[PDB]
Parts: sequence; C-alpha cells; structure tokens
Amino acid sequence: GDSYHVNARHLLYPNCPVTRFPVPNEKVPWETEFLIYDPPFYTAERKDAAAMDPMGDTLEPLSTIQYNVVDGLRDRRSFHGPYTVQAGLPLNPMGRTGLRGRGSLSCFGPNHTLYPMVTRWRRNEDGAICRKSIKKMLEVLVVKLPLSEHWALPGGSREPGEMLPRKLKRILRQEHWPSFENLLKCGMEVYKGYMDDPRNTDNAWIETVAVSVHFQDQNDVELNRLNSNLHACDSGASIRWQVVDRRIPLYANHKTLLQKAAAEFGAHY
Amino acid sequence: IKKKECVYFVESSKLSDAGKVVCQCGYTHEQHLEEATKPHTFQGTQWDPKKHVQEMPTDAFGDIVFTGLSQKVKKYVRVSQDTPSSVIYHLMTQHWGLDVPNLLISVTGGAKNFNMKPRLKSIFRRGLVKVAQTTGAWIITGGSHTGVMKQVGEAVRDFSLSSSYKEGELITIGVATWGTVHRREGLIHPTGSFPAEYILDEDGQGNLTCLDSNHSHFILVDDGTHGQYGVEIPLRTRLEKFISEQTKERGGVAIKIPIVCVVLEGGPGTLHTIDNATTNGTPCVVVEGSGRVADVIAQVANLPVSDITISLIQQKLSVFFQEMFETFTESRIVEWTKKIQDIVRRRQLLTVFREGKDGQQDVDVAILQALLKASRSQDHFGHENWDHQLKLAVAWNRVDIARSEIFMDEWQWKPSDLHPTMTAALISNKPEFVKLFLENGVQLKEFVTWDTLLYLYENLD
Repeated sequence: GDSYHVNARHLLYPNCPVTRFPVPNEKVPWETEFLIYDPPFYTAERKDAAAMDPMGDTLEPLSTIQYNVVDGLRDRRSFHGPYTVQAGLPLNPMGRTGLRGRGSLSCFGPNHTLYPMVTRWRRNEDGAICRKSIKKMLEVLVVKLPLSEHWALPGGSREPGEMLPRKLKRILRQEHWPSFENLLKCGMEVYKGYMDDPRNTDNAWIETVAVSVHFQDQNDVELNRLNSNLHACDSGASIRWQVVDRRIPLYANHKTLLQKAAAEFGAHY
Repeated sequence: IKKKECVYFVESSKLSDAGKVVCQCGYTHEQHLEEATKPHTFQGTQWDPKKHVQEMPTDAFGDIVFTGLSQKVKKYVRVSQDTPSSVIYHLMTQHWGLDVPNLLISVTGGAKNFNMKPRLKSIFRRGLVKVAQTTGAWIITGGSHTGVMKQVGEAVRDFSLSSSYKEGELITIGVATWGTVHRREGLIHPTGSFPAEYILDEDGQGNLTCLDSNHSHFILVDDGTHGQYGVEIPLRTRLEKFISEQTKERGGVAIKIPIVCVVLEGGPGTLHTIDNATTNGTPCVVVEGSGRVADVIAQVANLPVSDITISLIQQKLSVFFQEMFETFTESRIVEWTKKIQDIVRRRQLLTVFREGKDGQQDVDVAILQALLKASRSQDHFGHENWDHQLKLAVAWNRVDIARSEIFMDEWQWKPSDLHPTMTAALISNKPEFVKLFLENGVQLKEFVTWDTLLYLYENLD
C-alpha cells in the first residue's frame, strides 16, 4: 500500500516544481495518517487558481458538483470507489502527496484514461516467440513526444466537450484517418485502477481503463494501409512499434502497466 | 566571447524584506547589490519573485591566482541561476576547451567542518589521485571552506602539490553561491579578462565562507542572497545532468557521459542532494565510518523496506549538536525516513563503503561499482547496460570483476557486443581480458574485418 505515490512524490516537475511536504512511506494514505503538517495549495500553472476558463473543472468555494452525479461539462468520474471531496477539494484514496491543489491536470482529478494498447505479439523472420526464456515477444506502437526524452501513449482522457478516446484523439486521427471507429469494439479489456502519475496531488490523481486489441494473428494487423492509417507527417515525430523490455523510454509511465499485459498474454516484458 | 552570453541573477537587497536580524545593516544595506535599482522604483514593495532579479553581461570572468596560497591559473565565472545549461557547456568545452568528462564524480556535503580518520583520509585521497589520472574525467567539487567541501581540495592538494601532473590534470570545478561567498570584492574588475589576485581566508569575513585550498574552477550562482546556504541543487541536478546526457562524440561505441556520486558528511540539503539524484538516475558511494548523511544511510542500505520512525539511528549521528533524542529540535523525523527508504528501495544505485575490507575492495574500482550496478538496470534491447559498462572495468585491469559482473549475469552472450570492448582490451595490453573474451569465445575470424585491422593498426604502441 506504500506504492500510492512513488512518481507523484517527485521533487522536480517540469511544469511547476513544487514538492515542499514529503509524506513518509509508513504514512502514505491520508485516511489512516499522513502527518499533522500540511502543504500549501497553489499550483494552477496556466490560467487561474480555481476558475480555469479553458478547463471548466469547478471552483473551490463554489463547491464541488457531487462527484457521483453527471455534474456538467466535465465528468471527473472514476473506476475508483472513494472520490472523497472533504474540504471542497477532492482528496484521493492514494493519500495526500504533499502537493498544492493541482488544476493543471485540466480536471481537478482526471480519474480515467485509456492508452492505445495495440497488442501485437511479435514474430521473427518466419514466425516464433521469445526464445529469451519461454515466453512471447510483444510489440506495441508507442509515439515519441518530440521534445521530451520519452515515448508516449496518448491517454483517452476525455477532451472537454468530447468523450473518452477523443483525448486519445488528440493524436489518433490527426494523422489523416476518418474511417475506422471500432477500436475498442474489437478490443479486449485488461485493467481498471490507479496509475501513479508524477503530477498527482491529494486533489488530483489519474487512473486507467486498459483495452487490448490482440494481433496474435500477425497478418491482418492494423497498419498504415491495413485497417487504420498513421502518416506521422504533420503531428507524428516518431511513432514506431516498440518491443517489451524494462528500460524503454516510457520510464515512470505506461511501461509500469504493461506487466499486466505480459501476465495476460504471456509476454516476456 | 561569453561575456555577454552569461548574465546575472541579482537584485536590490536593502529596499524591502524586513529580515533585520543582521547587525551591520538594516537588511543587507547599500554599497552593495543596489547598483541599478538603487533609486526609487515603481513600487518595490516586495523583494519576492515579483521583484525581477536582474541580469547584466558578466564581470567575474577571469583568472585569479591566490596571493600567498597557490600559484596555478584558474578561471571562475559568476553566472545566472535559471539559464539553460547549454551556453556554459560552450564556455567549458570551447572557451575553456576542457577534455570530455569520462565520468562525473559529484562530491556533496554540509557546512559541518568534520575531520575523519587519517586512514580514511589516506584511502580516500590515495583513491582519487589514480581514478582521474587514469581517465582525465571531470570532478564536481563544491567550493566553500566549511564542511566536506573543505576536505575535498585537500585531496586536490595531494594532486596539485604532491602528485603534480599536468599529464592527466584533474578538473575539480567547484560551484559556489554568490551571496554565501566571503568576498564580494576582488571580483568586479570591469574588463572581462583579469589575471587578478586575492587571499583565501575562511575567518576573513568569517560570517560568510571562503573556499577550498585547491579546485580548478568556481561557478558563482547569484540569487540576491546573503549567506543563506543550500543553493547548488537547482544547478547540481541540472548542469551536471545536462553534461551527463551529453553522449560521447565517437569512440568504440558512442555512450553517454556517466555520473557517480560521493558523500562524506552533510545534513538536510545534502540528503536532499542525493535522493532526488537517485530518482534522476545518479548512483552514489557512501562512506560507512564517517558521515552525518554518509553513515546512517550506509547501515540501512542493505536492510530491506522496514521502518523504526527513526528512533535508534536518529541519534547515531555525528558530534551531536542539540545532544540527544529528546532535545534534537530538528523535526520531521518520521518524514526523514522516506528520504532514506527510497535510497533503500532503489537498490541498483548503492555501493556501501565500509571500513573493514571495502578499502580492500579496491577503492580505485569500488567507486565505479555503483555504475556497474546502476547501469545494469538498463534492459531495453539497447545495450546501454552492456557496452557502456564494458568500457569501464577494462580500464582498471579488473577481469575478475568483469568475470563477476557481466559473465555471471543473465548475459545475452552477444558476441558482437564483446567486439568493441574487445578492441578496448586490445589498444592496451589487457591479457586476461582477451583470454576471457576467448573464454567466452570471441570468434576471431568474424571479429576481424578489414576496418577492424584498419582501426587496429591505427592504434599501434
């Protein structure tokens, strides 16, 4: 239970490097005990403290809009159970990180994401598995962020006004492809639950829904021409398929959820 | 030129901020940092980051030989704080022209003027005079003459005076905070190129600190500050990690510039220098037997994830200012346990340096065993484990370590990957290395290409 915030308790954040309340490994959840000491509550990083004109989340004194209901213009709803708004600020089940009331995650608690887990068991020049030990060899299209030193999977994290995989349509479709809209329709669901995002505070924390489109057949895979289209001409820098191993530039990110993918399909990871 | 490209982070220091505890001013009075915003500003009501901490092209951009303490010629720079770390790289590799760091050695500590065992002072300072001499790599020192940063130039005083060798001359760039330095003056020569001169004196302006007896360079970050210690970590985690992520230009395989850490003592701030760097990927060596930071982490680094809300080792410390457990008045004690336990959790970035046989565990190589462990966390089908490490143990005639570190791994046996560090064991002699590559069985007909023997016979004795 101490693995709530191992990325969120980082000191340097490249948006807003504020960290000045570490919370111990024996005292990670705020529900049992975090400390009696407290951090401040101000990051906001872009527009406003709690008004947030392009990201209409909620104010703090204009109280939260009853997390269970379908409140309006932004669903912060969860696959988690306790979305605890306590003092007008939504305290997480993962414990107070000691951070400062982040709205820079564009939701004040975006508690749903879905990464384009395109599951293709890789094969050799004529067809094989990981003879590494016994397991399978897995390859996944991940997309390199052009400025940051990591690759990335675009979260299906509910663009404001749009549904879930339409923030995965920040880049899934701009590489010009208006045809195939049946992504999770041929998909197999994997995991629901928390991911330790590094910008997670008590008042903001991110979790996932994971869906696999298993291309074990390896012949009618979705490609640049077959069944999909990704040019990487205007919004894609490096969109290469990547093989599973435990260093690849997905460091404190999406890689930390693909071990359940390797347990599902028998991949080497 | 690099006079104009480096700029300042300095501001009017008397105008506001009633921190009036200092007895020679109201609050850091004039004939000082009020040089441009000396007159009446618009409001100036806060000396916060609201108040812009201004810049100007640099003055402290020259040579200073010591008056009666040294003779060598060294360059020191006053810098900004939040500049990108790339322009100073052009200052240190083109304007200074210094040879590429083969390894970064970050020595951190506190203001606590400690003196360890002389046999510890032997095997430490006899260990450092060989590692940089065999490489020519860069060494991060820390400046000031109070603390660990007083003892580290004594090792440079073993190299600058006793084992004086410009062949393999060490690069110990200290990094000081402009504001905590003892002398503002002797630095404002408005020429951009001074061969100036002043005196090392720690009691000279003793409320502030002078610097160590021997370092190669001193980089002076300004904040507007005045004696407020503990500002190197926004530069130490950025400037050194920038020159970490510089790959080598060419040579065998173009690997990245590695970084190892060194801790001897230190307090909060030194503990907050090492734990974030391990999350940033910097392994470190920890001297069990001398340390405020560098002792209590070494006892527990082998122990698993447990907790004592630290209550026995919390006063197993150094000389015990605020003597005991009950009246230590340095709070956040349970909060300090996570700053040790994440170092305990990240297990590949640790090498404990004990007293008994860790000096007999070859201190010349025992510092680099951290990167033989930390870069072994790399597995991405991408060899940053298994060629970047393989250029390290070959430089120390450590075949027995190389037999233990990679040959006893889950080694992918990679005969093409032996081949560039085959040649590292061929450009110099390295007899059991080539035998181990034949004990592993380097196929010699397929290792030998034409451009192999072109490169080989280009590297004659």
